[PDB]
Amino acid sequence: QALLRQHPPPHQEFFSELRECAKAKGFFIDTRSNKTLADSLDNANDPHDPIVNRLLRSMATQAMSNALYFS
RNA sequence: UUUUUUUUUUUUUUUUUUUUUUUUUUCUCCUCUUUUUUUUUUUU
Repeated sequence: QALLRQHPPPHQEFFSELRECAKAKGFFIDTRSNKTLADSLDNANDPHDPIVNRLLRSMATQAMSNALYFS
């Protein structure tokens, strides 16, 4: 008896096009664990432009799952 | 030195009654365009 709030893990297909655009300028990423997701993200810092990180994490933010309650 | 007579304003009053807003038409009718639909997160 309580009410908790989950974010069940994602699946590859919202990452697929992400990788596509990731596979266009340089960066290699992989999708196996939120640890290595966040690590292989936060390093990639394109030198001569600022938008890249925002934009990439924003397509990343178009990927994932939902947060809903359950007993 | 000029007398006498020729009516006038219809009579009547001491009759019963048990309903009810309105009211009566007008036909079938091509909604144009990046999408699957995004989604955690924190500050109200």
